[PDB]
Amino acid sequence: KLVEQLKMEANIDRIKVSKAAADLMAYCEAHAKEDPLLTPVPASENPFR
Amino acid sequence: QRNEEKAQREANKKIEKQLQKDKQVYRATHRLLLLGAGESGKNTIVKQMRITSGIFETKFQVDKVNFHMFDVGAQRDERRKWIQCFNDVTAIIFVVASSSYNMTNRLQAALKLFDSIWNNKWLRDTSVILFLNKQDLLAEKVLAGKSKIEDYFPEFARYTRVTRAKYFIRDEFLRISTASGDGRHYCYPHFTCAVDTENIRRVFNDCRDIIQRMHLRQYELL
Amino acid sequence: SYQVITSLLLGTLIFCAVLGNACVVAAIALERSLQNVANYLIGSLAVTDLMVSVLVLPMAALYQVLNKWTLGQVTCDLFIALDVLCCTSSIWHLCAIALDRYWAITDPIDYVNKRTPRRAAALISLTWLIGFLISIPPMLGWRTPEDRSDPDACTISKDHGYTIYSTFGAFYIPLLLMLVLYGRIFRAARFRIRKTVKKVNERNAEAKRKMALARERKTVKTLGIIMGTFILCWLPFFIVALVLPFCESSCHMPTLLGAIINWLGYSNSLLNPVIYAYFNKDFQNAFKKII
Amino acid sequence: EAEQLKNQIRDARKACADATLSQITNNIDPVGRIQMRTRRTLRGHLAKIYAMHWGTDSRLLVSASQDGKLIIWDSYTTNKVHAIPLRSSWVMTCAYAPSGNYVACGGLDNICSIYNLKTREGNVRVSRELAGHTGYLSCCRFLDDNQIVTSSGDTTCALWDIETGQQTTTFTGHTGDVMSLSLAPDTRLFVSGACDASAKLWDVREGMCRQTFTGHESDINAICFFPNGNAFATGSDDATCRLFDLRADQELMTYSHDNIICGITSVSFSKSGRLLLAGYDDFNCNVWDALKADRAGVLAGHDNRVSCLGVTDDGMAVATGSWDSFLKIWN
Ligand SMILES: CC(C)CCC[C@@H](C)[C@H]1CC[C@H]2[C@@H]3CC=C4C[C@@H](O)CC[C@]4(C)[C@H]3CC[C@]12C
Ligand SMILES: Cc1ccc(CNCC2(F)CCN(C(=O)c3ccc(F)c(Cl)c3)CC2)nc1
Repeated sequence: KLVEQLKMEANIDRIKVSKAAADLMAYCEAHAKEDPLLTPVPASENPFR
Repeated sequence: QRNEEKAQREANKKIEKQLQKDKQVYRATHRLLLLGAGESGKNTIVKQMRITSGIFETKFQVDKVNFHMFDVGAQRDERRKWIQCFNDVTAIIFVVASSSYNMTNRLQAALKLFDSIWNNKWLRDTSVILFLNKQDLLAEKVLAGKSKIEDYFPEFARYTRVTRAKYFIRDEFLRISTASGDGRHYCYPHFTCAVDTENIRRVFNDCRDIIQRMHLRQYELL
Repeated sequence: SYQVITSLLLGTLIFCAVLGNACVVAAIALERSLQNVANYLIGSLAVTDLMVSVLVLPMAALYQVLNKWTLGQVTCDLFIALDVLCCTSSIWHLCAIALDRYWAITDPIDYVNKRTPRRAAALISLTWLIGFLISIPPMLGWRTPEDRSDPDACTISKDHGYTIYSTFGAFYIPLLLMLVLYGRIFRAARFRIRKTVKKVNERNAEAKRKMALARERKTVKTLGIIMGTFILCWLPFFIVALVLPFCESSCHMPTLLGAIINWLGYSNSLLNPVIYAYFNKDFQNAFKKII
Repeated sequence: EAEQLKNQIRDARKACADATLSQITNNIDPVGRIQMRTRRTLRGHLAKIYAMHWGTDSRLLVSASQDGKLIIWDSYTTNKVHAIPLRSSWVMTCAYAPSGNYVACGGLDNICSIYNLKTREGNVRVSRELAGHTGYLSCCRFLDDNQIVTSSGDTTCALWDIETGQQTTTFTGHTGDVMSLSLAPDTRLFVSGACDASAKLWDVREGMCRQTFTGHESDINAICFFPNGNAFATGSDDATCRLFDLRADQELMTYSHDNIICGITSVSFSKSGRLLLAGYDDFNCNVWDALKADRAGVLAGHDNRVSCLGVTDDGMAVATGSWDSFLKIWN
């Protein structure tokens, strides 16, 4: 019935989870230099005191 | 520099003043939650106490005590994960039609609903103002000779006609609060037909009683 | 030295009282869970007992140990007035607490509508006005300072009118006032426990009877603890301070039996937070937050 | 046919699992424990805090409480910009418009209430009322000043045109009520969490479910997108948090801890995405290393259950809202 149109997601192109892990860790490694939470920023540039 | 922040600070002071005033007004206002199916005597109680959304607010005052009333049956489904918003209420007005077991085993559903709501973790420290509305229809059905409450309370034969039958419905609702043994609150019905004027007076007396118990437990004279 | 076995005990008692009052006055201010009118009254009682423990208690110990009054020529009286002020304020705080409990229990509608913290502030003002009215008349002499001149000692004032006025205002009127208040809110509680049985199986009927009996026992135990503390601490001092001044012809009272009476009266400041604050469930759970 | 068509999806999902996230992120050593501490505290509200949202501008903040008050803070210097009177005191949701002009809230009143802060007379007044839902409103997010996507307890997500006030698009793919809803950074897709233990990726432009994720074992209470947009993180009552990827329909990482037996209330991501902060029932918020499941450290600081989490657009600060009527700002 309508579940047929709910289950039409069987045609999606699931790319390899290897590339998913790879570009996820690449995003984390590339953006770790601009994350104030990951490494505490100096109190000079911190707006919260 | 300083000029643009003094205005923000005084706006903060005014906002804090209004918030504190609103809390002070609210604290002198009572909290009550209603439960029970639509087949119960809920409509009569609400119609008396009034004089699309899942919450309807009926507010009033009796004997200089402000009441805020929340019927919550209009919330369609899944009471499980939003009932924590009502743990601060003083008491629950649980309305059950005592005459409605014949009219499916609806009274067993009322039993299980009462058992679920009394042993609720959020409402273990809250009283229950029970109701057993339209007792007159119960008397009419019992006097018919067939619609006795033993059909859906198969343990009636030991209890001690209309008064005898009505109190067993009262007492087996009390088993939920008594066998659990909360030790802080107690349950109490009030037989009402559709035209009794003492419902709001009974609720007011009950709220006064609950406040007295709270005071006697705070200073631990109870 | 003989002072050592006395100074050690007295200093330990004063330090324990200081800690007991300081914990309460800090825990009420730090936590907003305990910030209510009744606990505001209990906190005012705690700060009054702290004032007793840090102002008049250590010096009183200093006078007792040295046996002589040498800290000042005539400065004894000012201290006694402080002593009288703080002690009668601590006594009348119990009456204020009893009156607040009576008004809350008997009249719930008044509680809901008009039990503001302004009520606690007015009660504290009126409980310190009693000290202002009691400690001051002997400062200028009750009628005229003519007989209590003794540089070597520091004792309570014996003036003919004052030995009646002070002993009745500070203790006896509060004693019967608390008696009638905690009798009224005793029979009210007993009537309510009886109502919960009259208006309402073994696990049903016996449970009702046993919890009603337990509630009756529980309230009589609470009233017994409060009244026993008040009586056992203050009564001997305020019966000695009235019997003896009228029989100065044969005023004999052994020091080993009379000096203990002064300090039993004092120990009310230590024992007040033990029953009013420490044993209370709210503080019993709030003190867990500090570790 | 569709009752067994999920077999092909499951087979492809299992066969696509070639390299697990936990099997490859070992090229980076753990970042180490974080020393997060509270910088500001907020005490204006006087009842349980149920929701909170950060503006795109880093300055302001919004919080909704069950006392009938919606307030707008000032994070840098603790202050009140606006505190408005509500027409219903049963709100469990709030959202701040990216443009900085609108704020919305909703709850048990089955209604999305939208408040305009840029009134010509200055006073904040309600602008529109979105009452089409038949279940308690549980999540709300803004797309623009005339576009909004709403979650509710009627087992249906909705899309509302504020100008017309109509449910322009409806998402009926779920089988239970939905409580969490966050938009992708490219605001053309979004995901929703539900109590049927599933998360569904919604295609806004066609109004149809695209991918269904079935990792959690209980009711999902929180969901939020990875900053990239190709992934998102969830939070459920199973005392576990899970990370899902759109392009690879498996679960990349599962976050769990021995000292955790309580459900997750809110989740959010930092600017880089490596730090995932989740608020729990147990009074505190944990911080997780998203690539090795290492809990860097807890926040605590709340004497009642924390109900909402939010990381600033610049990622500088973390705000937490709890039922103790207190908001704490972390850094
Ligand atoms: C149970 C104890 C620890 C506290 C309660 C009892 C109090 C009132 C007792 C215990 C120790 C007692 C003191 C012990 C020693 C002396 C020296 C002597 O000149 C008698 C008075 C004096 C100064 C006593 C006064 C009363 C006293 C303080
Ligand atoms: C009205 C009243 C009077 C007295 C009291 C209790 N008062 C305790 C005393 F019995 C302690 C000793 N008394 C002193 O006056 C004193 C002597 C030496 C001192 F070093 C100090 Cl500090 C005080 C007399 C009062 N309640 C109410």
